[PDB]
Amino acid sequence: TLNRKCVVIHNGSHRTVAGFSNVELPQCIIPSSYIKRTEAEFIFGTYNMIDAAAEKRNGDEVYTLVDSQGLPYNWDALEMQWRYLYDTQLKVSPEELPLVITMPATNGKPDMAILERYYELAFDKLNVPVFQIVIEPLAIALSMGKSSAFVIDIGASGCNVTPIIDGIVVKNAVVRSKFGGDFLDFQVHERLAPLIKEEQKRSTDVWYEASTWIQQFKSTMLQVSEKDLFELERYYKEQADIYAKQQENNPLVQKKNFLFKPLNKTLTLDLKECYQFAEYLFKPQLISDKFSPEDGLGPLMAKSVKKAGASISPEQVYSLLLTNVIITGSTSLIEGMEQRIIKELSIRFPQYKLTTFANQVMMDRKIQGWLGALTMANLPSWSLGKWYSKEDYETLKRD
Amino acid sequence: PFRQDSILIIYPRSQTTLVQFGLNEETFTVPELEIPTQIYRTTRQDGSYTYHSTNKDNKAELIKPIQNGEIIDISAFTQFLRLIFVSILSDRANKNQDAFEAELSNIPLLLITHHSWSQSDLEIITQYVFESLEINNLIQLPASLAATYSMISLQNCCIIDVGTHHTDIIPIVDYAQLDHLVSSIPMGGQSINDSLKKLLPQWDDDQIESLKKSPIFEVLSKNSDLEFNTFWDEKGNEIKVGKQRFQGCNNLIKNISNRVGLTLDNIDDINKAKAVWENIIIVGGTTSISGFKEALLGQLLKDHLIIEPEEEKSKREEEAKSFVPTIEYVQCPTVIKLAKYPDYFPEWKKSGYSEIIFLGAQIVSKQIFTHPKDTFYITREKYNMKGPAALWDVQF
Amino acid sequence: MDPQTLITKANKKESWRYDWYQPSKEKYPFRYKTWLRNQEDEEDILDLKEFDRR
Amino acid sequence: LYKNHELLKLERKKTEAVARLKSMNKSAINQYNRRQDKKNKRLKFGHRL
Repeated sequence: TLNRKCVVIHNGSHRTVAGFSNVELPQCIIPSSYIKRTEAEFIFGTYNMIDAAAEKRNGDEVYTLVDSQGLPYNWDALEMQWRYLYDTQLKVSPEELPLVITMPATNGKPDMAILERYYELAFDKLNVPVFQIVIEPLAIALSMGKSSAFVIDIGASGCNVTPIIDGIVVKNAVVRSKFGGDFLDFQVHERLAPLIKEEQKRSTDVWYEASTWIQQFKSTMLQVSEKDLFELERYYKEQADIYAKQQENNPLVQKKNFLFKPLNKTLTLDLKECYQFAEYLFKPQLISDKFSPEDGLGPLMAKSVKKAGASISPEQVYSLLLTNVIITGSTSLIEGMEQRIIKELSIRFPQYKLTTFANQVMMDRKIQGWLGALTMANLPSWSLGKWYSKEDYETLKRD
Repeated sequence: PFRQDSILIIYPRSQTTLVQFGLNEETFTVPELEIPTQIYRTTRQDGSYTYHSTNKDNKAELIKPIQNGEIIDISAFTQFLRLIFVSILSDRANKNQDAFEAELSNIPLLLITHHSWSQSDLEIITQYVFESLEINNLIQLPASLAATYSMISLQNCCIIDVGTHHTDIIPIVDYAQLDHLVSSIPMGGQSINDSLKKLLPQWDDDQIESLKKSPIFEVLSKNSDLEFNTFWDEKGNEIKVGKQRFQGCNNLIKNISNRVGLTLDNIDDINKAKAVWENIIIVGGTTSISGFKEALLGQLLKDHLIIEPEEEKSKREEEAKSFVPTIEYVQCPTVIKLAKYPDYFPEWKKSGYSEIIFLGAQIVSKQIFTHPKDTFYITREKYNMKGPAALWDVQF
Repeated sequence: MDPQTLITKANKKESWRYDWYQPSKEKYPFRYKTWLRNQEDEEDILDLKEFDRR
Repeated sequence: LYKNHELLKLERKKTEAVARLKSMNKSAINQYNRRQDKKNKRLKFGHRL
């Protein structure tokens, strides 16, 4: 292998992952947001922010670095974050080592403008020697031994569906849902509000709650039902009637208990109410009358495959993609999720056999994007990736 | 390979450095060498630096290389290792004179590291050990792992290492230190001192430090029976004290606990998490304060245990007056425990386990160095091939 | 005895430096620090016992 | 001749990708097996202690 050690940085819209290419896990996972506390001042890091957030001090406000595109939109802040990472976590001059960072799949447009802002940050400001940009869905797929794959990423910003054929990304078939993890935070909060008393500028408390009890609730209460929930209900009812009538147990009546710490208070949901939260990802027409069933994850996956079949047979691409389905993302770890994504895919494409792949290790999908970039950085040849040097920048600067 | 006479363990910390050369073979002994962690740095006109054990003719400056556990001066730190290492060679070379053919012929080194050390620092140290000290075999063992290996080898646990000015919190899952969860709070033993100064204004520092180190200072959660009790100055002066001797540990205990909670809550595999919460390991000088560990446990329970809120439970029991099943929660921890100490290291039992990290290293080094497999340390072979980078092919 | 010679007589051979390196395919336009192997051409003592516990 | 020559040209890079992709897949699979190995040797050392 090569005589080098890279810094690997992944700026997700929710989490930021950083570490060196020579070890199996990242040195740090910190929030892709910061507190601006006021003479201004910028707080980064999971415990630093949760401490400051709990202080409940006026003028403290949380801002974000990554928009819903998965792309950085506040570049002055991003530099401060990178400085923070290099200074306090990796503890190395940014000038020494090659850098590997991620971008999300796009349709192609915002690409050049981003690349430029990265030149300015990597070169003008940090003095990085050289960097590679890997495309998240692509790296994750490669890290998994796959050159062609339908990559279904369910993160905080929403679902990102990306067909990848023979190492190439099909941009026009790239699809980004708007409903994911962060959406789930909103719904858990709005729904539980009356039991916990509670029912931008108030960003600090929203954030702190999202990062504390709401995060635990998601990891322990929510489940995704295997089949359209409204149907599951009608069925379980229809069956329940017969057990009852017959003599003279509906699974949705099981209760689940969550200790809510801030008030030392038990919150009990029935299994249906637990299934209900993720149902919105699949049938978002159930919150507002302003969402079409087509904004739901099932129709969306289908849409993106069909748009893959338009290249540039279809019942071949369909077959390729569907035998290499990759399910990934923090939110994809919610119990029942893989199976519903599968059921939802299988019924839009009955003629085909689906085979899906997913990291089964809890940690590794939360940071599978970073894991992907890592396996790119450990590729044995410098010729395997585009490596931008200070040169490239100079030459772009000409007219 | 290898002679047990020859195994050298060094455990450097901000104030002092525990050292041992040779393992006893019968049972493990608590390290007897404790060298203050500092070196003198004379500056020689023309720019360069020289390093001595004493202020040479009052010409040298006093460098303290490790602060808050972090290496702040990597050059003085390596010079300090050499100073220790050389001293050991001289000592043994006198006493026995055939030493260079026996005890000093192949010296493997185990260096206990701290979570905060750079990769850059770890590589430089590796280079120093192979190039300057001309040693041939090196393990760099993280402090956290030494801890878990001493504690009857725990796959999942949490280390709470209470220093003087800071406390490290370090979760271990599947025998791996979880770097992204690791952290320290800027708070430790001195906090007790500080709490006490506020409670006893007319005392001074040495008086307060003496109380903390006395038989009558404990954390509560027979001495506790007496309103007042007595203890003796560093200088033999008798001092009486009231309820203050059961105070001063609280602010620290609460701070550590809040941190432990946020940390373990970010372990993603709940099945791992349950295990960690059931193997809390507390280490460091402070922890030898009577009552301290149990008090810290008590607080983790009070703050974090998942269990039915008492009022809720009291209603349900009234209702049933007209047997109550246990409410099951989806969260962890429903059980919190301190990891069980091994009781079969007699010398260690005698002296307490505040420094048990070192026993971790005595065990690992014997394992590793008295068995052929070279999987967990850097050898000359390896150094010759990859250099300091060799280090990353034997991480645990 | 001379500390340096004590170091020399115990435990019985390359050396590495941490420096700029410029990979090739000829040479890529960029640099980066790494641990390179060198070519052919590239104080005191303390008394333990004070520090022994007693 | 023109068409055949340009097609062989396209394939020189068709084969190029066939390789690039073949070798990346190789590294990726090797890296994954190395993870698993480290994880195993670790768990094995622990369980021996």
